Amino acid sequence: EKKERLTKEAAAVAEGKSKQDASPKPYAVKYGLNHVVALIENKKAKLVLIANDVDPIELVVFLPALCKKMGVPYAIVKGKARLGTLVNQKTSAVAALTEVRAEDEAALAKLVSTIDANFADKYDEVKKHWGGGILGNKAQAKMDKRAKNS
Amino acid sequence: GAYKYLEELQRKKQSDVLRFLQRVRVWEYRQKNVIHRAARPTRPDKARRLGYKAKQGFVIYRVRVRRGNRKRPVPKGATYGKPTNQGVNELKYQRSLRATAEERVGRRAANLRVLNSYWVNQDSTYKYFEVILVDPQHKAIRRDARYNWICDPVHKHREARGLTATGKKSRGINKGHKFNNTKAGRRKTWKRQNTLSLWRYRK
Amino acid sequence: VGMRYFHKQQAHFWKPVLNLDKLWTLIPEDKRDQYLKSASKETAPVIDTLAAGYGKILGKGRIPNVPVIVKARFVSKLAEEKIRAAGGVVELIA
Amino acid sequence: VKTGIAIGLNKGKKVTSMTPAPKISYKKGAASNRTKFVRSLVREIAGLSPYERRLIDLIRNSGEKRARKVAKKRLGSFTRAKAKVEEMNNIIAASR
Amino acid sequence: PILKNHFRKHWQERVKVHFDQAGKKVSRRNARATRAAKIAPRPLDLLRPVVRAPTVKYNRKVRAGRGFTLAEVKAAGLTAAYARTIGIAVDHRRQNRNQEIFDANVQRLKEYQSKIIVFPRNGKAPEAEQVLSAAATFPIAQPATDVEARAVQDNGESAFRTLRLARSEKKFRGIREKRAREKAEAE
RNA sequence: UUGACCUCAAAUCAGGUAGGAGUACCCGCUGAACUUAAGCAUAUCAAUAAGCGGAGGAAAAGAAACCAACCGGGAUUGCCUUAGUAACGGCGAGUGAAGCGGCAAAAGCUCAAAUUUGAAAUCUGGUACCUUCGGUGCCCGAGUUGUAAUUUGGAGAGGG
RNA sequence: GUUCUUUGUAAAGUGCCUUCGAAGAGUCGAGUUGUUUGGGAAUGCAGCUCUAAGUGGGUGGUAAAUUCCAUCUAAAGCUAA
RNA sequence: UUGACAUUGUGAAGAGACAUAGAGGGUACCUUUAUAGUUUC
Repeated sequence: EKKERLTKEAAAVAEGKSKQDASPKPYAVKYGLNHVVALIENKKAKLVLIANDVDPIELVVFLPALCKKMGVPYAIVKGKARLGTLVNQKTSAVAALTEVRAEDEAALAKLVSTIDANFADKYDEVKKHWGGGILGNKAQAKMDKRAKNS
Repeated sequence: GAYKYLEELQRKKQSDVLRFLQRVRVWEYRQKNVIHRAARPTRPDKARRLGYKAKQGFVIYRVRVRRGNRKRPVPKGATYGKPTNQGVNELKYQRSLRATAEERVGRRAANLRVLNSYWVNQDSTYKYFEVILVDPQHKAIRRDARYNWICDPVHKHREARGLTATGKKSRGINKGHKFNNTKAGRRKTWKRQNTLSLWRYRK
Repeated sequence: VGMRYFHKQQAHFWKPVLNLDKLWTLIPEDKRDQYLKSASKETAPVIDTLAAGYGKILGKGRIPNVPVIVKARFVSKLAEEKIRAAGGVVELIA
Repeated sequence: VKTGIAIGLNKGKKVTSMTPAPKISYKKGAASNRTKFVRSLVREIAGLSPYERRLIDLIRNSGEKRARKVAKKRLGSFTRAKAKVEEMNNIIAASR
Repeated sequence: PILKNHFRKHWQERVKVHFDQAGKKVSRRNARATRAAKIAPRPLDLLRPVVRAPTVKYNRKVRAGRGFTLAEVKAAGLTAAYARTIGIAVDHRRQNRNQEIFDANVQRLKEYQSKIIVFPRNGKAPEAEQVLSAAATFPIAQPATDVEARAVQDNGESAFRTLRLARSEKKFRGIREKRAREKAEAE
């Protein structure tokens, strides 16, 4: 598409003395991680999606605090690979949407009303509990029969 | 960007998050071999500030070395000399552990050139490191003249002569009045001032 | 014997002495006779001992009667007193 | 401004000074608008380190005289021990 | 007399004798002629500033420094990056805190831009007959302190009592400051 | 069932590279004793010989987390000098530098850390042609867990 | 010395105003042990235990507290004679 | 060969101290009590 678009402009610039204003304004997702974090903390993003599995986990763990801090409705969607396909990459690890077309405005603001219900409002009590007390099923049934006999 | 939010959060090495990532990742590095390839750096901010650029020809190895002193290899504690030298267990090995871990992966990956290295994790028995290497045959490196200084054959085996970041520390090479005995090489400034200079017309 | 002095450097102790015996060798020969044939407070030949490379002016011998302006960093008691007998001053340059 | 003689409280020759342009790399320590936000953001993610747990448990218990004595020992020097304990009073003050 | 010779070490290995003193001098003047043909119109060395030396023993003199500054080059009316191509050394780490040196170097740069001619990039390259030394053309001359003859003015300050009392004030400065703050805190 | 991803493998897969010799000088590690103290144990010989690893036509060092206390110098190197001095030492034997001054040669610099976001603009390889230390067109890949342009503290950036 | 090519609505330099000015972590530093130097209440390097800061940090050749001033900007890199 | 520090985590009881969370209560005080906490054996 881009290689088709430039040859469209190269006639339109040279003939009609245009300022490359033959091309319309784009509307697309923003996906680079150094770019989404710069699109947060200017309050410029509308939704930010977050991949749960990142091999350096440390890369992403500041995003829900920074989305809560600047007030941006984040969400943790499953899969680093799923975000990659919709941005023509292999993996993407974040995805964010700055501008939306005006007709599709209502389906966006309806979607945020479900997303902030799960994530931005539970965030105060997510910090005050720990995870990971699960045991394997031999040790699980070992302590239950004791707890049954006790 | 995540340049600083990782850099500042790396420094909290006893917070409740980083001592969880420390205790999980120390397990995984024991179960692998001594020298094995990381497909990507675990610390992307620390690698990037040391000369890494994620393109074709930069290789990230991870290497594990033993921790402790250097026991002198004389047999049965026999020393055969004046009793200043009779010690064995208290000798301390002037090169750092970081520079030893560079020479290990340097002899294995011989076609590569060692760029730099950095700490990752440690244990009671081992320290863990991670060495950035550059491939001077690869045509992405032999162009783009920021990085084609490493192709030059004066830079063969930087790690073994002590020219890297931890090499110039353990030689004690910086400017100043504290570094008088070693400012331009210790054996050069020894040999200079223990040298009788005589002219044609004796001054 | 005495106390130890760490990091000694002989640039804090550069101060070569100059007796009032000499005191006229700093003036060249062809100008030397002209100021001797003038007792004038109007024109006293200015001597800059620091440019010649002498730190302190000490008084050892006796000087002629001619008044002289002397510039130096340090002078002593009898050296400064002997110049005022000749009617000359000492300007403490630094 | 010097006095013009060789010894004294202000020794040396008197010259006319010029006060040259301020170099940029004397202000290396002053941070930013940005890293004031970043460092405050990381402080609530990381939480507290374990020796700094005892420091705020020592100021509440036994004053600031003993707390500078421990924070000299855990840290390097004594001049760093003021700054860390004074930081820990700003944490207790921000708690109320 | 006791005499200290330091010869216990294996010193006969490291003995260097300079039989090449007259050899390397001839091999050095062939460098200053090979460079003078490669650098063919240009004066073989850059232009050096005027600097007053540190360390009380030597501050009476004046000395050729390394480069001018970013400030002396600006006051002469040219940028720093264009100055290095014309033939003028620029030192970025030096500072100006003295006015007499600052006026001395700007005067040294004004005279340099009149004595040179700079060839255009285009061509036609006129003959110029180079001069092998730039530091010979612009010599470092010592500044003048005073005139040869002045009139005697006298006020009886005796000039040794001055050095004695200047000595005595520095020795007792802090104790006199300690007495005053102990006096001022009375009630 | 089908298609990706991450990690790890296999090929006499396509194209590459390292080993060994020399070793006078160079950069590191490891490292003695005879000897001198009229004995000898700290010390000295010596931060040396032997041992081991690594380069070049030189190498190393280098654009200051410097020297200074002045009217301040201004990357490194080498020579003359400071100096057999300050200092170390059963204060005995013995050891022992540096700053300033004069000269040889002089040359400076770039990345990380700014949103290209009205367009990853970057690069390996293959193939076809060509004027072949390479160029252009095309197609696979690499890559957003950040490749180019922009900036390096002496500054510099966004605006007007 | 010549000849063929327009590279460029490209690139660079300079004045003034306003807002900014991001700058390297198991590191700097402290204890201790060994080694080492002319370095002496500790010159470097290394092992281990502890482990920093942002008008901060190192250094200013006698350890320590109090108050100032001076000077550079570390923990990443290239380069002839 | 013996001690300390590091590797070295998590529980349930017990014995304390604080931070918080109200009541009372003779800038405060202090016998009380709850909880959700940080730690001492």
